[PDB]
Amino acid sequence: AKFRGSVLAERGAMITKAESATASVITSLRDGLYSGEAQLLTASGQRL
Amino acid sequence: MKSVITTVVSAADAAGRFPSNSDLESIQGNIQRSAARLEAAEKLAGNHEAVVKEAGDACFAKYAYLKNPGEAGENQEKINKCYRDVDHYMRLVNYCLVVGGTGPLDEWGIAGAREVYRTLNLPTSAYVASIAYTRDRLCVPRDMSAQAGVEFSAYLDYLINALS
Amino acid sequence: MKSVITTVVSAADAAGRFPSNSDLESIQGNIQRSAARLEAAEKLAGNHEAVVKEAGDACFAKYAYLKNPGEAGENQEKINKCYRDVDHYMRLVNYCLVVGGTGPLDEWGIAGAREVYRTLNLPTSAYVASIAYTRDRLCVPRDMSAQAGVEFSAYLDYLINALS
Amino acid sequence: MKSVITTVVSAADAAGRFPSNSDLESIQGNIQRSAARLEAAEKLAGNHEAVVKEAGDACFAKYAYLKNPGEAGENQEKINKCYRDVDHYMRLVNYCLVVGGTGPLDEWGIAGAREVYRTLNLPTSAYVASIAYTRDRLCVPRDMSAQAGVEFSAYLDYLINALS
Amino acid sequence: MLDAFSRVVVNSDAKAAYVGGSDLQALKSFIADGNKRLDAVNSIVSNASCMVSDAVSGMICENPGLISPGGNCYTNRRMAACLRDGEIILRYVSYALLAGDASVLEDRCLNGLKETYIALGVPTNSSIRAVSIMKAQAVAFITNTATERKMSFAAGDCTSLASEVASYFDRVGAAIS
Amino acid sequence: MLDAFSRVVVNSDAKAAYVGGSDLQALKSFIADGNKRLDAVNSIVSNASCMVSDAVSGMICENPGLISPGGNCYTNRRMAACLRDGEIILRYVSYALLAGDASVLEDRCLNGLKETYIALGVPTNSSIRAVSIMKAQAVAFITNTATERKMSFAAGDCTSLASEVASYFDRVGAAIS
Amino acid sequence: MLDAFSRVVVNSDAKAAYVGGSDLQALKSFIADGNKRLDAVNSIVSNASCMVSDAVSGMICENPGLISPGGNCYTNRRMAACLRDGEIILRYVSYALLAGDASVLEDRCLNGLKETYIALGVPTNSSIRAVSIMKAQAVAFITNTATERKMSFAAGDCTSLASEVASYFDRVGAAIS
Amino acid sequence: LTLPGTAETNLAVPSNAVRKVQPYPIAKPPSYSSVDSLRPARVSRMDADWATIYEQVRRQVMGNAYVMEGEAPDIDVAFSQLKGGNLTVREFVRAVGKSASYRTRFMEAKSSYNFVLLNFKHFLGRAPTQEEVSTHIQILATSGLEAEIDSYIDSDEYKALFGDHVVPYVVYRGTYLSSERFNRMVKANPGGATSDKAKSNLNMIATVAADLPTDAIDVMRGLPSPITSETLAFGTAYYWAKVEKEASEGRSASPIGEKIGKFDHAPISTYTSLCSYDKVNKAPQISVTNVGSDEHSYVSVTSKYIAPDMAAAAQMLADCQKY
Ligand SMILES: *C(=C)C1=C(C)[C@@H](Cc2[nH]c(/C=C3N=C(/C=C4\NC(=O)[C@H](C)[C@H]4[C@@H](*)C)C(C)=C\3CCC(=O)O)c(CCC(=O)O)c2C)NC1=O
Ligand SMILES: *C(C)[C@H]1/C(=C/C2=NC(=C\c3[nH]c(C[C@H]4NC(=O)C(C=C)=C4C)c(C)c3CCC(=O)O)/C(CCC(=O)O)=C2C)NC(=O)[C@@H]1C
Ligand SMILES: *[C@@H](C)[C@H]1/C(=C/C2=NC(=C\c3[nH]c(C[C@H]4NC(=O)C(C=C)=C4C)c(C)c3CCC(=O)O)/C(CCC(=O)O)=C2C)NC(=O)[C@@H]1C
Ligand SMILES: *[C@@H](C)[C@H]1/C(=C/C2=NC(=C\c3[nH]c(C[C@H]4NC(=O)C(C=C)=C4C)c(C)c3CCC(=O)O)/C(CCC(=O)O)=C2C)NC(=O)[C@@H]1C
Ligand SMILES: *[C@H](C)[C@H]1/C(=C/C2=NC(=C\c3[nH]c(C[C@H]4NC(=O)C(C=C)=C4C)c(C)c3CCC(=O)O)/C(CCC(=O)O)=C2C)NC(=O)[C@@H]1C
Ligand SMILES: *[C@H](C)[C@H]1/C(=C/C2=NC(=C\c3[nH]c(C[C@H]4NC(=O)C(C=C)=C4C)c(C)c3CCC(=O)O)/C(CCC(=O)O)=C2C)NC(=O)[C@@H]1C
Ligand SMILES: *[C@H](C)[C@H]1/C(=C/C2=NC(=C\c3[nH]c(C[C@H]4NC(=O)C(C=C)=C4C)c(C)c3CCC(=O)O)/C(CCC(=O)O)=C2C)NC(=O)[C@@H]1C
Ligand SMILES: *[C@H](C)[C@H]1/C(=C/C2=NC(=C\c3[nH]c(C[C@H]4NC(=O)C(C=C)=C4C)c(C)c3CCC(=O)O)/C(CCC(=O)O)=C2C)NC(=O)[C@@H]1C
Ligand SMILES: *[C@H](C)[C@H]1/C(=C/C2=NC(=C\c3[nH]c(C[C@H]4NC(=O)C(C=C)=C4C)c(C)c3CCC(=O)O)/C(CCC(=O)O)=C2C)NC(=O)[C@@H]1C
Ligand SMILES: *[C@H](C)[C@H]1/C(=C/C2=NC(=C\c3[nH]c(C[C@H]4NC(=O)C(C=C)=C4C)c(C)c3CCC(=O)O)/C(CCC(=O)O)=C2C)NC(=O)[C@@H]1C
Ligand SMILES: *[C@H](C)[C@H]1/C(=C/C2=NC(=C\c3[nH]c(C[C@H]4NC(=O)C(C=C)=C4C)c(C)c3CCC(=O)O)/C(CCC(=O)O)=C2C)NC(=O)[C@@H]1C
Ligand SMILES: *[C@H](C)[C@H]1/C(=C/C2=NC(=C\c3[nH]c(C[C@H]4NC(=O)C(C=C)=C4C)c(C)c3CCC(=O)O)/C(CCC(=O)O)=C2C)NC(=O)[C@@H]1C
Ligand SMILES: *[C@H](C)[C@H]1/C(=C/C2=NC(=C\c3[nH]c(C[C@H]4NC(=O)C(C=C)=C4C)c(C)c3CCC(=O)O)/C(CCC(=O)O)=C2C)NC(=O)[C@@H]1C
Ligand SMILES: *[C@H](C)[C@H]1/C(=C/C2=NC(=C\c3[nH]c(C[C@H]4NC(=O)C(C=C)=C4C)c(C)c3CCC(=O)O)/C(CCC(=O)O)=C2C)NC(=O)[C@@H]1C
Repeated sequence: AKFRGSVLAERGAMITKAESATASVITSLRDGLYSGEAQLLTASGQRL
Repeated sequence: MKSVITTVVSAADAAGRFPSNSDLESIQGNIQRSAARLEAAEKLAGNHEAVVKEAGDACFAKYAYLKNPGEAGENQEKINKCYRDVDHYMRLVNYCLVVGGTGPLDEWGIAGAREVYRTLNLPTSAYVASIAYTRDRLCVPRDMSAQAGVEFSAYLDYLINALS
Repeated sequence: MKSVITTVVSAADAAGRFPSNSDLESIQGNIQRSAARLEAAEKLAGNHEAVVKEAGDACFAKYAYLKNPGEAGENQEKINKCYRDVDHYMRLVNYCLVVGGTGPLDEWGIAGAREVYRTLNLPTSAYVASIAYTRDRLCVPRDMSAQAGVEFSAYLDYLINALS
Repeated sequence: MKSVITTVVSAADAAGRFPSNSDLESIQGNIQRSAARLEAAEKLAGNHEAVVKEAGDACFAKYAYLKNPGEAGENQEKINKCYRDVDHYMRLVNYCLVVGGTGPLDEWGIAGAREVYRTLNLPTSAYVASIAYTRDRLCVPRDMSAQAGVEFSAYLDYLINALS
Repeated sequence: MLDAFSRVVVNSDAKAAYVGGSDLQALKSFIADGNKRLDAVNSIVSNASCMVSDAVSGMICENPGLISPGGNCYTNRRMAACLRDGEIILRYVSYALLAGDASVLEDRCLNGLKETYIALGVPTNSSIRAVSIMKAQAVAFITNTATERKMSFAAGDCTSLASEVASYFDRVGAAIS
Repeated sequence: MLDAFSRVVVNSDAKAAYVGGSDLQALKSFIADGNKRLDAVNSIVSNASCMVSDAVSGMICENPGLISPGGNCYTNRRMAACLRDGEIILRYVSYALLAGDASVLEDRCLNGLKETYIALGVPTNSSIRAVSIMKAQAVAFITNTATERKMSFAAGDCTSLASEVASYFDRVGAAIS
Repeated sequence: MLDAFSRVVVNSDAKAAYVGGSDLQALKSFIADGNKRLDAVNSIVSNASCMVSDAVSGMICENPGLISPGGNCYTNRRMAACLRDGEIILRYVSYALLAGDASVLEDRCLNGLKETYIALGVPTNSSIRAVSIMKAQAVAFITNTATERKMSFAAGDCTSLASEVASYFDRVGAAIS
Repeated sequence: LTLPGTAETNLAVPSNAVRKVQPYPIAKPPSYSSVDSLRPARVSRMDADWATIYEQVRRQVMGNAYVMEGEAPDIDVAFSQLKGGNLTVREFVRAVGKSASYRTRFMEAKSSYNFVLLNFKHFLGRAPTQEEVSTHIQILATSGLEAEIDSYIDSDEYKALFGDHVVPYVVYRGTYLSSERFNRMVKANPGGATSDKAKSNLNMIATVAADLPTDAIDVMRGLPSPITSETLAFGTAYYWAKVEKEASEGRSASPIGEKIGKFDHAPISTYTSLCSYDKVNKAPQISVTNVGSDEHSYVSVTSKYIAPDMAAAAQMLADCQKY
């Protein structure tokens, strides 16, 4: 019980940070970012 | 403090009238009922160590978050007060089956209970988890008679409806 | 309108609460008493021409001065009011045995009565002798049953005490 | 007495709450105004005997009929109490400039004045003539600052509206 | 006010009749089914806090324009007043079930509720829905057919009390309409 | 009833004197540290529900005979009044810190509190422990030296505002003993 | 009851919306021209007993049918009760000028005033003339164009306060009628 | 007499010309109050009958008057209209207070300070402060009896506590506006068989509500609280102080010795001038009249007249640096 009580705030804060990144990559993809001619000319920007 | 006797002698005292034939008739109903509630008061007062030990950890098997640090029972002196807080409520149910009304549960267990538990941050849902465990644990021919368990289960959800 | 039911629902409404176990078992006393008082009300209903003519002439056989001129009885109709005025007081005692309280005797027979008879010069002592003749007529296996006659006697000298 | 601070710690007291964030915001306006009215009170405190010997005889220049034998100035010693009455009002104008409201003016100079001046036949029109003169002798760059002359003049015609 | 024992004596007082054994057989049968009435008020007031909160939350989840701004159950002060309004109604029904007639539901609660809710702005058609859920909960509690709660009763029929308490909950909807 | 500005004018009405210039720079210094008085009241009233619960339950843990049958904090009815009694005391010492002197504390709270508590059964030397825990909590908040909540202020020194709020908590214990 | 800042947040509460940068700018101009509002209240409340004695006696010199018997301001008792009736109206207008809207004027002064004067027989058309002279007195003092008294201000335009105070005095006349 | 629906008379504010009667009685005050759970319930118009209502008006508004069967016919008129709906129970206690039965046993038989102290007990169920006394005693000098009773019933304190349908009673609130407002309410309101009738002056609260100091004696406050709050304080411990207090509240001892006016005198053996303490500070009071030939120039030796201890300042004040 003491172990969980010490890590509860650490764990929920790292999950909120991971979902703020997914929301940013989705609005950034629709906002025209990653569509540039320099992004499609790389091989990892073609997979994205 | 709230009985069959005390309501009918306070309704007569408020009008300034004698004990009539109405309130003599109502304490006749205290004669036929006290055969059945004084064996629920007797069965509770010799078995109370077992019934508050198994109702106390029905709270903590439903809410194991209360044993976390910073919560309501986080060390052993706060867990031991929770089993004391449950045993205080089961003793006032025993006083209500002896008095025959909701008198001792009102002025010793329920009045001020919402002020104390909101200030000291105690969950009332984990108080009703211990009381509603013993309401469902009661067997009708095994633990008492039929009408002893009607009176035992009626003072238990008086306590549930005052805390919920 | 003052029985064991309307004295607990007008006492729980004053505090703003539900009918609890003390209210629910004071109507248990209206179960195991109503075999007696409904028996004594049935004997009053089928004999009410007889028990007013044993009783209503007793105020004239004892307070004989009322049949003199310039008094409370001058003609046959004022005597016929007096057997009518006491038959109302036997109808309301029949109403009190079926309700189970002192409801209709207070609201219809006793309230206002002291400032009626003082104005109209009707003696209350000449009412009581017609009631108190009926009170010692009770013969416990003959007229009604033994426990029926106790509650019949109680409403008769509540009426005597309100007229004394 | 009736300052900024006591009118918010008595409204918190009547509702039964702690000093809120709006209660501290009223004391913030007591900070910025205190430079204006405490230089209007320090100016009045060192100049107080000069301004009452010129506003005292503005009564007697205007209302000269009250030096006749039969009126409120019979002799010399009443006129020295007439300067004493107007030096008391300038002291309370000085006290209500320090405090921050009309506390000392209301409880010590206004309340009761309708009954004392009526029964002792001292005219309220000739008190107003002594206070309306010293309101109009003030010009805002000579005697004090601009806003020091506003709040000195704001407590003077509060006294004139109270007395008339 | 009036119970079932004294409703039949204001009828006898209108003809000055002695109430004898002819209309007593209806009233001797009241005390015959007297333990059934006492178990039926006990099954209502034991579940009375769950009955109130389920009724207003089913009124909310069927008309969710009461939670919208400018709705009547909008803020916390108005949702708490609706929970307080709705347990007055369940309190005065259970007096009238315990008495035998509705002479305390009509004088003490319903006398002046229609013109009180109009001056306040309370929607009346949602108030019919909150008491019709409470009518359906009450006839499922005193006939022992609730799905999430079973109470221990003796064996018999109790449908003449379920039709009686449906008439008390329909007098509430006929007054505020 | 009186603030710090009204205290010096009822001291100078007794001499029939004007409030001059040498009795103003002790009062113009009230205004100059006036933003620190406003931050000190704000750091008491913010974390004030933790203050009256740590003081009463820390008084219980040093005299646990108030919890015994016969103590004055025994039932729920008395413990709810003791936690309510303690936050009247914290309310009136924050009125006296905001105003600058203890005249609303001495009139509306302490005049008659000893004869209230003696007639009602309150142990008057266990109530001085709940006020003296509250004095220790209040001087650790307006000097920012609590170990579990820090607040954010400007740089400087408030050891004279903490020195007079202890002088209002000592006035509660002297009016009760 | 409300002021100009809480009139904004009850409009945003109808839409369940945050009050942000569009209609914050209408409130930042309320605070900026805010010393203009405080001088304009101060000039009303400093000439208030000349202002109510002139509007009531101005109403007498328009219509001298109130000094004949049968008049409503006939007696010595009714002249004091009319000169008190007209300074309640000035007191609630200066609350509404200091606050920023006329919702202290609706709730506390104009609730039931039309029903009072009908039941008293107070004549309605003589009362509108009593507040119209108070309307012309108010806009003279706060644009400083009064003929018998001039007060010292800083220089600038305060005509939108004087167009706001005439909307408050026209609200009193429309509800009496 | 008025009309079969009326909520308020006399039109003191404009908002009672549009006001309706309340359909239901008002709720209790929402603070906590642990003493109110030991109290009997509110008697209201909806729940009680007319035997309960007329008894509880006589037990609070009339004190304990012992009203006989023929006496007070004016209250029987105002009760005849209460049952008809013509006036509410707020207006019924306004008709009771302006009646001649309330006047003949509280106004013209008691004192003038003592009349204002009973009106807070009868109409509001508490005791005033000295600032509240001096505003209600100006109405008894400038506007008479009926404008003083009309200021209780039309106050904001009445309509929040009782409203239209609740009989006045002693309200236990929890948080009070001062701590002395609690224990003067309890002192002014004891329980059964009290009856402020031949207690010809109060004299204990008549000098405690004359100072914002002098918090009064705690045995006049431990007495009239509800029991189960004062058991294990009344076996024989504080019990004998209650016995002395009730023998000196009845017969109405004056507190010039112990409570107000407090002069620690010299020792007995340190003077030995006029022998005994019984006749120590006695000096004669002489009053002549000198009107014609009827004088009665009667010298009487008056009692121990004591120092004012208020009129002696003045001394060390009028001559501090002066004289
Ligand atoms: C929201 C969209 C929504 C709801 C909230 C819920 C409301 C609702 N509930 C019923 C029917 C009953 N509710 C009952 C109450 C309880 N059951 C229990 O056992 C506990 C003690 C108590 C509280 C939870 C009961 C007994 C019933 C009757 C059904 C049964 O026999 O069990 C309804 C239907 C009422 C009607 O319209 O006739 C509604 C709307 N339902 C929702 O959809
Ligand atoms: C219908 C509501 C029920 C049901 C009811 C029956 N109850 C019967 C007997 C019985 N019930 C009680 C409970 C009640 N009486 C009290 O005095 C109090 C508390 C004060 C309560 C809560 C008792 C004591 C008894 C015993 C008396 C007896 O058995 O006669 C019963 C049997 C017949 C009858 O008594 O009328 C019935 C049918 N049973 C049901 O199935 C529905 C759900
Ligand atoms: C709530 C947790 C506040 C807070 C309050 C502070 N309490 C401080 C000191 C203190 N607390 C107690 C009670 C505690 N000690 C016990 O032994 C028991 C139980 C048996 C309890 C509940 C005591 C006795 C004291 C000391 C009093 C004294 O010295 O006279 C305190 C100041 C010192 C400190 O920081 O520890 C504060 C600020 N602390 C918080 O952060 C939240 C907001
Ligand atoms: C008190 C003298 C104030 C003051 C007040 C102002 N009165 C203003 C206009 C006004 N006054 C009257 C009443 C007066 N005229 C009469 O004909 C009679 C008698 C029959 C009396 C008593 C009337 C009718 C009006 C005009 C109403 C209107 O215009 O609708 C007024 C505004 C005009 C101006 O600025 O002079 C003011 C300010 N004047 C003062 O300075 C002292 C302080
Ligand atoms: C256990 C299932 C609960 C729980 C209980 C706790 N109760 C605590 C303190 C407490 N409880 C009461 C009410 C109880 N005491 C009585 O004397 C009576 C009636 C005679 C009753 C019903 C009071 C008044 C108090 C405070 C007094 C005290 O401190 O002893 C408690 C301690 C809280 C604390 O330390 O601040 C606990 C932990 N808590 C749980 O985990 C579940 C919810
Ligand atoms: C007979 C034993 C008495 C007696 C009787 C008389 N009663 C007279 C009038 C009367 N009585 C009542 C009370 C009666 N009416 C009721 O409705 C009820 C209860 C339901 C009762 C007990 C009333 C209200 C009245 C007035 C109405 C009327 O005039 O009938 C009466 C006539 C008096 C007269 O005409 O002056 C008589 C003679 N009086 C006796 O002489 C013996 C003692
Ligand atoms: C028991 C005390 C004695 C006894 C007494 C007798 N009673 C006699 C006749 C009688 N009694 C009544 C009153 C009675 N009848 C009723 O209907 C009711 C109430 C419902 C009561 C109390 C009446 C009306 C009569 C007349 C005849 C009749 O209708 O029944 C009686 C015969 C003549 C006489 O002495 O009055 C006697 C002897 N009888 C006993 O055996 C024990 C000793
Ligand atoms: C402003 C309207 C004029 C102006 C006026 C003059 N005032 C003169 C003397 C004077 N003024 C006052 C009142 C004033 N002095 C104070 O100390 C205070 C309060 C703090 C006030 C309101 C007094 C008592 C006196 C007499 C001497 C003095 O104390 O100054 C004055 C001299 C003429 C004379 O001897 O009477 C004038 C011309 N002066 C201006 O510049 C603007 C235009
Ligand atoms: C808790 C830390 C104490 C303690 C407190 C108790 N106080 C009780 C009742 C009570 N307290 C006051 C004073 C309070 N109310 C005010 O209005 C003001 C000042 C404005 C203050 C300081 C009053 C007036 C009352 C009684 C009236 C009422 O409750 O309505 C109390 C209840 C006693 C009981 O019923 O058992 C308690 C327990 N007692 C303690 O043990 C600690 C030391
Ligand atoms: C002592 C308790 C603290 C501390 C206090 C200081 N605060 C200082 C300046 C300052 N404080 C506030 C907060 C306060 N003023 C308000 O008007 C309101 C709300 C209405 C609040 C809550 C403000 C705004 C300011 C700004 C003033 C400025 O900086 O110019 C301060 C600086 C000196 C002074 O201004 O007097 C101090 C020392 N600092 C501490 O370290 C302790 C813990
Ligand atoms: C004068 C310019 C008017 C006029 C005025 C009269 N008003 C009279 C009585 C009265 N006025 C009010 C309303 C007032 N009181 C308030 O408390 C509030 C706001 C909260 C307002 C607006 C009331 C309630 C009353 C009745 C109370 C009372 O009678 O004093 C009045 C007395 C009538 C009389 O008895 O003769 C007068 C004369 N009447 C006029 O003709 C001019 C236009
Ligand atoms: C009786 C034969 C005595 C006697 C009695 C007197 N008692 C008088 C007045 C009185 N008594 C009480 C106490 C009583 N009333 C209650 O409400 C309660 C308890 C709830 C009790 C025990 C009170 C309160 C009062 C005064 C009330 C009133 O004014 O009606 C009394 C009146 C005195 C007088 O006016 O002369 C008398 C004569 N006196 C005796 O000589 C015998 C021994
Ligand atoms: C008798 C010859 C009549 C008659 C009279 C009844 N009046 C009833 C009730 C009642 N009457 C009044 C008016 C009365 N009270 C006053 O204060 C004043 C004048 C200042 C008068 C004239 C009121 C207000 C009430 C209601 C209050 C009450 O008394 O309960 C009444 C009772 C009706 C009932 O419930 O049965 C009666 C019988 N009725 C008649 O038939 C003749 C003509
Ligand atoms: C003037 C000749 C004295 C003096 C008088 C003061 N009396 C003060 C208050 C006061 N006086 C009374 C008694 C009197 N008033 C009544 O209403 C009645 C009859 C019903 C009587 C006999 C009372 C009751 C009170 C208190 C209530 C009130 O304010 O009227 C008083 C005020 C004291 C203060 O608060 O400062 C004064 C100054 N004092 C003197 O020095 C001379 C000798």
